[PDB]
Amino acid sequence: SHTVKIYDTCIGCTQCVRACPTDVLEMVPWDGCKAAQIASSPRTEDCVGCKRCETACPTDFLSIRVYLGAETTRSMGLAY
Amino acid sequence: DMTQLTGSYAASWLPWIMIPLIFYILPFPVFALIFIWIEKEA
Amino acid sequence: DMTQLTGSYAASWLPWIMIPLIFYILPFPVFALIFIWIEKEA
Amino acid sequence: KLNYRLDTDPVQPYKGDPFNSNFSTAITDSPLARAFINNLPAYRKGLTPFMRGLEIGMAHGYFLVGPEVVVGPLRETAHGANLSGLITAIYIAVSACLGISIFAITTFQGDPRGAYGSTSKDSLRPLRNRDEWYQLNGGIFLGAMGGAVFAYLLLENFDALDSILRGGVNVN
Amino acid sequence: KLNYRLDTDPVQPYKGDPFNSNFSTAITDSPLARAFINNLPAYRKGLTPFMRGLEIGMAHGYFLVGPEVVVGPLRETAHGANLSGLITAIYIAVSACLGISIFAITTFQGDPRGAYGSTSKDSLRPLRNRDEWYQLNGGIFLGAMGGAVFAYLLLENFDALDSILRGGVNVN
Amino acid sequence: MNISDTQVFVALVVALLPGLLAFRLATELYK
Amino acid sequence: TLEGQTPIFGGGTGGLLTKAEREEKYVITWTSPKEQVFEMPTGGSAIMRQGKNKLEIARKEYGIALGGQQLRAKFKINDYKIYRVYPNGETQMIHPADGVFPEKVNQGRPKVRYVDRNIGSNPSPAKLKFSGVQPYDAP
Ligand code: F6C
Ligand code: F6C
Ligand code: CLA
Ligand code: CLA
Ligand code: CLA
Ligand SMILES: CCCCCCCCCCCCCCCC(=O)OC[C@H](COP(=O)(O)OC[C@@H](O)CO)OC(=O)CCCCCCCCCCCCCCC
Ligand SMILES: CC1=C(/C=C/C(C)=C/C=C/C(C)=C/C=C/C=C(C)/C=C/C=C(C)/C=C/C2=C(C)CCCC2(C)C)C(C)(C)CCC1
Ligand SMILES: CC1=C(/C=C/C(C)=C/C=C/C(C)=C/C=C/C=C(C)/C=C/C=C(C)/C=C/C2=C(C)CCCC2(C)C)C(C)(C)CCC1
Ligand SMILES: CC1=C(/C=C/C(C)=C/C=C/C(C)=C/C=C/C=C(C)/C=C/C=C(C)/C=C/C2=C(C)CCCC2(C)C)C(C)(C)CCC1
Ligand SMILES: CC1=C(/C=C/C(C)=C/C=C/C(C)=C/C=C/C=C(C)/C=C/C=C(C)/C=C/C2=C(C)CCCC2(C)C)C(C)(C)CCC1
Ligand SMILES: CC1=C(/C=C/C(C)=C/C=C/C(C)=C/C=C/C=C(C)/C=C/C=C(C)/C=C/C2=C(C)CCCC2(C)C)C(C)(C)CCC1
Ligand SMILES: CC1=C(/C=C/C(C)=C\C=C\C(C)=C\C=C\C=C(C)\C=C\C=C(C)\C=C\C2=C(C)CCCC2(C)C)C(C)(C)CCC1
Ligand code: SF4
Ligand code: SF4
Ligand SMILES: [Ca+2]
Ligand SMILES: [Ca+2]
Repeated sequence: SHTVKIYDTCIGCTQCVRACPTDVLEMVPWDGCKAAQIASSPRTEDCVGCKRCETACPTDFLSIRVYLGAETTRSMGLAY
Repeated sequence: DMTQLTGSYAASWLPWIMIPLIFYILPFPVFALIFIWIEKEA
Repeated sequence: DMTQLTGSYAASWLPWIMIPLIFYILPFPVFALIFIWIEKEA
Repeated sequence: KLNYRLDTDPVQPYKGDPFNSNFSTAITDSPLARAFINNLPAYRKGLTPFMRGLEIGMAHGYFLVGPEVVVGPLRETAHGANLSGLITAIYIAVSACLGISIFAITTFQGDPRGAYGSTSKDSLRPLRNRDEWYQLNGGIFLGAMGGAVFAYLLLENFDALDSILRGGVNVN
Repeated sequence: KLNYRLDTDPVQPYKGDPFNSNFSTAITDSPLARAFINNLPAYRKGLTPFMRGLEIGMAHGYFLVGPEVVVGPLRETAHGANLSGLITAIYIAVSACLGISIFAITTFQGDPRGAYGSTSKDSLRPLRNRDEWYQLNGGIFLGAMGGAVFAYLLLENFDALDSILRGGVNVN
Repeated sequence: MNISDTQVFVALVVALLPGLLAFRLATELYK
Repeated sequence: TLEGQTPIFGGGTGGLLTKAEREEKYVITWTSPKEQVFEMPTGGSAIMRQGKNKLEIARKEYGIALGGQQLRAKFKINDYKIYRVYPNGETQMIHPADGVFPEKVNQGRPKVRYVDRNIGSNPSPAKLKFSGVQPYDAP
């Protein structure tokens, strides 16, 4: 499965979660930013690696990073 | 020559192949088909 | 004569059999061995 | 105001399941198509795997001889052309049987992947056991070799058989 | 003061049992020896008994034609030499298959004696059922006949094959 | 005057020695 | 068991395959206020029924696309659930995981795969040679 990491520069804009096409991400309570929420990746087994979350991330550099790893059926996006 | 079956008509090989096929090649498979048809359990 | 493959070198019958063996006799069994090797379950 | 009109549709969902990636067409579901396909030796009900392979091999080995006899590189002479066609059928059938063997070796390990697993419902691939594949392969090889030789013998004796089918053997 | 030094012994007891009348040697237990022997058709995992016999017969019938062709009493003429080799292979294979049949008839009565009994653990003799021996015998005969005929056809057409393998068929 | 039949056969037998040693090295590297 | 009526659909070529019966399958269920036409994730148009619907889909992304981009965005339907169905019959509800949609922060959700530094402070791979740890996984 792919690895999705969230760094402490997250501002809790929820854009990565809204952009994920397989619901890998969710918003969890936090205190490091004004929004009082940070992105989390509890379901990286469903991650396909599309990197839509990175495109949605407004911070510089990215607060969310996807590292492509071992390929499974669902990470390859295979319906067969 | 008149020592063999021949044909001056077009495609004289057609009887050559079709007489065996209709009369002693396909008829046994056709009988098998009919026999399977008439023996099928309800 | 130049109508056939021949060999003036020693044991010219060797290419007569070794070329078929390496190129279209053994390769399919070799591919079969490799296919079994790369599909074996852990 | 929405009328899918499925009840009068000439093309229905396959086997009543609209989400199985298939349609009920003339090719897939007509009475003649089903009768022909399901009664081919691959699918005929009750056939042992060896008997399936025997009929398939007979049919395929018989016609595989032909192409090299007519348009092959030994076609200039009758004796050479027939031999090349027989060898071509033997080489293809042996290669196919080797492929069938290694297919059975690799597919049936533990629970097979894909359509040959325990929970698979693929009606078009009913040979779900390793033993059935090896029995099928034995029938395929023997049938293909026999059918190829049968075509080879008829072609080798074509001069006699042509006289046979014209009555030239009835002169004396 | 006693040092058997078994821990550093290049030759170990076979399969960890020192009292099974065997050694772990390069012939009996090396990875290449085990891979080659256990994957011969007599031992290949998952093979049906008929498919085992088909491959064994195919190989043996093929090479059994050769000896009488080259040094036989009909070696003076090519056509006679090939026929004698084919007949010799047929006679030997049929004799072997007859011996296999009567082996199955006499061995499998009640609980078989020796290595084919229920409690026997002979790993080198895995065909423990009468049905397996008859299925093997059918494959042995058909494979031997096919292999012998295949060698017979190649030898009978050796002039054509020799031109085939030299490109002499490409003149016309 | 090229080599004879015996020399070709001797080379074939000699080449078996690096052939077997290549197999031994390949399997050892596979471990 | 999952309850609901399948949407009106005459059949398609983009439905389930061998993977559905062999490895896993997905089901999306939702309730609609009226009978209306929606686009199937793999092509074609279907008609969702008056009550509660049940649609079988080959991939989880099909459910997220259908529920998110069509049900929520276009039909104002917010009660859709996605289930993963295994061949042995066990069914688990995977979306929304805890009944609250992931884009809305919910109490009790832990931080998963959080790195307590900026991305520029990841160690160089030379420091982690032969240890098996990636720079992003380093403490
Ligand atoms: C490339 C391409 C190509 C080529 C090339 O060009 C070819 C060729 C060729 C040539 C060689 C021959 C002819 C020759 C003449 O004319 O003269 C002789 C005749 C006679 C001898 C004939 C006689 C009569 C008979 C014996 C009868 C028959 C029987 C049957 C088999 C039975 C049936 C049973 C059931 C009912 C089925 C042939 C034949 C063929 N086929 Mg070919 N081919 C191809 C293809 C194909 C395909 C696809 C397919 C489908 C599968 C096919 C089929 C078939 C069949 C069935 C056949 C027959 O019968 C024949 C024979 O073999 O024979 C022996 N191909 N072919
Ligand atoms: C007294 C002894 C003795 C004798 C006498 O002296 C003999 C002889 C003889 C003569 C006849 C001939 C040659 C010929 C000439 O040169 O020319 C032709 C060629 C050709 C045609 C060739 C062509 C090419 C081909 C076809 C190829 C091959 C194929 C394969 C079989 C396949 C393979 C498969 C897998 C991979 C294995 C032969 C042959 C033989 N072999 Mg003898 N032998 C003996 C022994 C043995 C043993 C032990 C063993 C092991 C078992 C053996 C094996 C074998 C084999 C494999 C063989 C092959 O091939 C060939 C044939 O058959 O053929 C057709 N021996 N061989
Ligand atoms: C009812 C019409 C009829 C009848 C009785 C015959 C009779 C005959 N044809 Mg023939 N033929 C016909 C129409 C007919 N033909 C038509 C329309 C064609 C053109 C497609 C041909 C083409 C044809 C060829 C190429 C050859 C014959 C040959 C023959 C002879 C041997 C039988 C055979 O091989 O059939 C072969 C039959 C066909 C190739 C196709 C026949 C198509 C017709 C229309 C089928 C009729 C079915 C029938 C009405 C239903 C019966 C119902 C049942 C209750 C009785 C025999 C004298 C052979 C011959 O001359 O031997 C010396 C031969 O080689 N026929
Ligand atoms: C790497 C060296 C090398 C190469 C590239 C070739 C190339 C060739 N040889 Mg050859 N040969 C070699 C060494 C080599 N030879 C040696 C050392 C011998 C003495 C045992 C022979 C004996 C020989 C005969 C008797 C015949 C050929 C023939 C041929 C030709 C067809 C191929 C064939 O049948 O091979 C046959 C090869 C052998 C019988 C044994 C080859 C032994 C070498 C050392 C194996 C090398 C393996 C290689 C290094 C590993 C590759 C690793 C991979 C990652 C690429 C081809 C031009 C044929 C010919 O002349 O056709 C016209 C033929 O009949 N060779
Ligand atoms: C010396 C041992 C030996 C011999 C004589 C044969 C002979 C045969 N095997 Mg076989 N086989 C062997 C070992 C052997 N095998 C081993 C160890 C395996 C395990 C991978 C297999 C797996 C196997 C399968 C899966 C199948 C055969 C089949 C066959 C038959 C058709 C030819 C073919 O497809 O080859 C295929 C051969 C292999 C995949 C591996 C062969 C390995 C040996 C060591 C080759 C030795 C050749 C040697 C180097 C040069 C001698 C020949 C040359 C002088 C002409 C033929 C009778 C086929 C059959 O039954 O046809 C219906 C078939 O489907 N074999
Ligand atoms: C004319 C040449 C034709 C093609 C060459 C022959 C191809 C097949 C040869 C090997 C088959 C059996 C494999 C080992 C038998 C066997 O079971 O080995 C077992 C060995 C170790 O396996 P594992 O570590 O998983 O342990 C499994 C245990 O059962 C054994 O330890 O794994 C291999 O497959 C070996 C390495 C791969 C293959 C290495 C390269 C192949 C040889 C290269 C050199 C060739 C020289 C040729 C000289 C004539
Ligand atoms: C025909 C037929 C059929 C079927 C069959 C089958 C299913 C088959 C299969 C087959 C197969 C399944 C085959 C296979 C093959 C294989 C191959 C062809 C392979 C190759 C390989 C290679 C080439 C390799 C490479 C490599 C690697 C990977 C690594 C190392 C390096 C090297 C380079 C060596 C049926 C039954 C329907 C019916 C009857 C007829
Ligand atoms: C679909 C269809 C069709 C088609 C068909 C086809 C495609 C056919 C083919 C056919 C074929 C292609 C056939 C074949 C057959 C074969 C056979 C019949 C064989 C036999 C064989 C034998 C009998 C052998 C024997 C042997 C052995 C076993 C061993 C020893 C040697 C010998 C040789 C004796 C048509 C278009 C018309 C119409 C429409 C529908
Ligand atoms: C080759 C083969 C095999 C098998 C083998 C076997 C198992 C065999 C058996 C065999 C047998 C099992 C045989 C038997 C024989 C017998 C005999 C040879 C007998 C004789 C007898 C006699 C000579 C008699 C005498 C007497 C008596 C006792 C009493 C009265 C008087 C008199 C004098 C008559 C195997 C599977 C591995 C693989 C494939 C190939
Ligand atoms: C151990 C080893 C070795 C040895 C090897 C050997 C010993 C081989 C042999 C081989 C052989 C000895 C082979 C054979 C094979 C065979 C075959 C491949 C056959 C085939 C057949 C066929 C294909 C047939 C067919 C038929 C039938 C079935 C019926 C009808 C008629 C006909 C003819 C078509 C060496 C020293 C080198 C090296 C080291 C290791
Ligand atoms: C003459 C004669 C004979 C025969 C012989 C023969 C039959 C031979 C053969 C030979 C051969 C046929 C050989 C071969 C060789 C081979 C080689 C030498 C190879 C090598 C290779 C290498 C070095 C590489 C390796 C590697 C590695 C290390 C790893 C990875 C993989 C590879 C594979 C790349 C006899 C004794 C019977 C008798 C007397 C006379
Ligand atoms: C009916 C059917 C079908 C269809 C089909 C089609 C439509 C087509 C096919 C086609 C095909 C499938 C074809 C084949 C072909 C083949 C070939 C073309 C081959 C050739 C070969 C050769 C030429 C060889 C040669 C050789 C020899 C003889 C020996 C050694 C050396 C060499 C290698 C040179 C399917 C599958 C869907 C299903 C089942 C049934
Ligand atoms: S890479 Fe794609 S699937 Fe993975 S977490 Fe990011 S948006 Fe979701
Ligand atoms: S898009 Fe970037 S900044 Fe916004 S919540 Fe996701 S990780 Fe944080
Ligand atoms: Ca007469
Ligand atoms: Ca030519």
